[PDB]
Amino acid sequence: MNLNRYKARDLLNLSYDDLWSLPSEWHLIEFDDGKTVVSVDRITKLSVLCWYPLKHYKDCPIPSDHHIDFNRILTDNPKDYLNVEGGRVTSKAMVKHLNKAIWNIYDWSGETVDPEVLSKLAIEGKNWLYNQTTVKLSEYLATLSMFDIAEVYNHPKVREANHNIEPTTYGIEKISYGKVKEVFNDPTQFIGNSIIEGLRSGTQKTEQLLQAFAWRGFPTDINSDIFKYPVTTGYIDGIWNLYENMIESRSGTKALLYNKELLRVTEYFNRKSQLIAQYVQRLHPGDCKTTILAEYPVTKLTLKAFKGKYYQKEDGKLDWIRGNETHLIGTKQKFRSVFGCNHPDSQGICMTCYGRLGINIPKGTNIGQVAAVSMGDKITSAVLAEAGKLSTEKVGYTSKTYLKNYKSPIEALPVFATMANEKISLNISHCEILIYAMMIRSAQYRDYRLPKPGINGQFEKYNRLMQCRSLGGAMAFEKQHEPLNNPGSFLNKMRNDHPYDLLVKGGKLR
Amino acid sequence: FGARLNATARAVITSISDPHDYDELHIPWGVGCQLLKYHLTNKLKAKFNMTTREAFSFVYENVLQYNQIIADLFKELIAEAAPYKGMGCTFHRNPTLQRGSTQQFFITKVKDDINDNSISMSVLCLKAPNADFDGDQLNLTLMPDVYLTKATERIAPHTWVLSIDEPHEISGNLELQGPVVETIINWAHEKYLPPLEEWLK
Ligand SMILES: [Zn+2]
Repeated sequence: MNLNRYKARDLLNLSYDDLWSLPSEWHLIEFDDGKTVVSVDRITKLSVLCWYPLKHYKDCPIPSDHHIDFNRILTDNPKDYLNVEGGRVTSKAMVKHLNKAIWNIYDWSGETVDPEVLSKLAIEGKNWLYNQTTVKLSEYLATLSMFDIAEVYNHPKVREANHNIEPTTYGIEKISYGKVKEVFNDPTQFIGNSIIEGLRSGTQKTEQLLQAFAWRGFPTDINSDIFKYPVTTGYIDGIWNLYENMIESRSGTKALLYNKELLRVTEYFNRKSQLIAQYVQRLHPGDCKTTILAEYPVTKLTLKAFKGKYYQKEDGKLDWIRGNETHLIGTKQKFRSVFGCNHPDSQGICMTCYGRLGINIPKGTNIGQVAAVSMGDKITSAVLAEAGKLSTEKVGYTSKTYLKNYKSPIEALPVFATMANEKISLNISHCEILIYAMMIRSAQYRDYRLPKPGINGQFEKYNRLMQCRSLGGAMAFEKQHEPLNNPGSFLNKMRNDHPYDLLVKGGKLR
Repeated sequence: FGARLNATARAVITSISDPHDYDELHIPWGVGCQLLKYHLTNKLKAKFNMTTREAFSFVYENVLQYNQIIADLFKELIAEAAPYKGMGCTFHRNPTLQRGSTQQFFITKVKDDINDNSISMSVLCLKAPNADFDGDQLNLTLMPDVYLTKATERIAPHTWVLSIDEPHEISGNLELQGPVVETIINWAHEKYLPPLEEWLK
């Protein structure tokens, strides 16, 4: 055929000036595995631009899934590549392909790659992609004018959805919105319009376009009370009745209730969570080699929380889930958690007990604070139904006595998992740390210290954990004078070590 | 727990839409003339025959006035950093909850326009803190030593690339902005070639 063939590493070893000097053609691309694709030069230019970490390692194999158009596969029959659809260029798709190119080098050699070098190669490849797409692409600038509005407004399928429509929620959200949502998703209708091509590329949202090109439906008051008669017009053809515009003006009234008590209480929640979460630290790579494997039930809703987690299968040693298993949806699988493994460090854990999330954490990074941080950013993004009630519920569960004191923490983890993951997307490796931070050995002897076997699982209150352990960390929380006049703090017990201990004593080494 | 540190600055932020690196900071003339005063005094007592009073008068006089000697001494002070791109500095956000709110950059260029009073930051680092151009003032500290600059490498723009939620996934702070993506959308997703039936016929 009249299709030139290019190898995988031949386009990668090419210069940056010779990469853009490619002829306009359809071409075959061979890969390191036993597959080959067909592509346009304007897509493989971006593909090579996102293959920047593969340039430093000229010995790893490049699979066929690294290309944007991996659906096109050259077979013996032409029915699989004649009229097919490739991949859509998205701001998340380039990041996902860079992530694939990083983990291809990570699983090329056997589990010995420094992840900070790959994390620097990712941002270096993103910077090179930005510096190449800014300078070389200057003739192709997106624009917006009155013609771009009149091109999409004058469509008959959009104009049919605005006439003869009953003022009903079913008649607007299902009937009127469906007839325009079925034509926004059509890839053979609006070719060249910047608004539809930006909508399909994940930049413009479709929720903001149904309130402009279709009927705007039922704005609310300050309270959550809907109105009987909705507004007829949209935002292209504006609202010009007094009643409808007065209803529409109340839609922007709820965007100003930004009192300082909310920003005070979320900072108080972060200061309450991180100061008690900061006890566990300094995870170590390796294996502690314990047979004290805990057991947890896996459901459908918490399957994303068990993504990076090692479990024990039959006739096998260890395996990680990674989140593609439709099975194991109702059984009780034996896992490997931090509760009950033996490391020589008194406050550290291993990599296999924490899961596959530990390799994404840098070496000099506290694993204790980042669990509360990963909870708190999603909580603040839920803050910014009644997320303050969820925050007070998590405060009462984690940093109070509202939980029933169970005998073992293996039944406390799935309850907190099904309470958290139903509304806040949080991995269970953070919840394991947040539960393990409230664990104290030998509560009958006042030995306020973290036990290394988690099978004990003795929980107490949050204030007794703040006052009766590590006074240098107790000086950072409220009510500083109460640990001072306590008779239990004037006797040398073996206790833990807070990071604040150096700021209290000025910075003395001993 | 620390308050009111020295060798610091606080100013509003702009962006750099240029061919540049992911860790580059552009300090303006008025901020750089007062943040580097004893450095300019050392350079004026070394390269020129001036006392410290005349050097202090030359530093404080040319804060709101551009001249070539202070700009050349700024270019020399940037060029003195042999293993780094410039002077290592730390950059903070006032709501500091995540990792990206505290980063370390390098001063690479002092601006010549005296009316521009703003620190210009990289485009790709705009996503890791919640920092926009809505009249917000952001803080900056200057690391004096090489050991302190090596110890501040634990907070870097490359440290928050990997996500802290999913085990094998790069976080969404690496995603490009709107007008950066839209030109590639208009370029790649265009009716550029005839289809595969017409191409081989
Ligand atoms: Zn372990």
